Amino acid sequence: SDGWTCAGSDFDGDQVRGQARHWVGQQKTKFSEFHTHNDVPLCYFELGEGNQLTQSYTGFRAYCDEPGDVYNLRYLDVSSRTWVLCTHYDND
Repeated sequence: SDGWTCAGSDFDGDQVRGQARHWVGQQKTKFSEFHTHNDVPLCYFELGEGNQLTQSYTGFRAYCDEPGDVYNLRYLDVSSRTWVLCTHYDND
């Protein structure tokens, strides 16, 4: 499987994608300012810990392309006011 490292926090790939399925299906994602490297628009949702679903800011955001595939994750760096890319990893 796979996941993301956001500053000190680990996000599990399956848990993230489970949250994504919910918000895409409910049609409650938000248009994002970011696009993919291929110029595809992204939408985001607020990323909860584990399987938690929330519409409240958590410090972490997941970004999907239309069909609803998770493209990447970012975390808010409060010092810089920037949404910094989380590091994606794949396990063996």
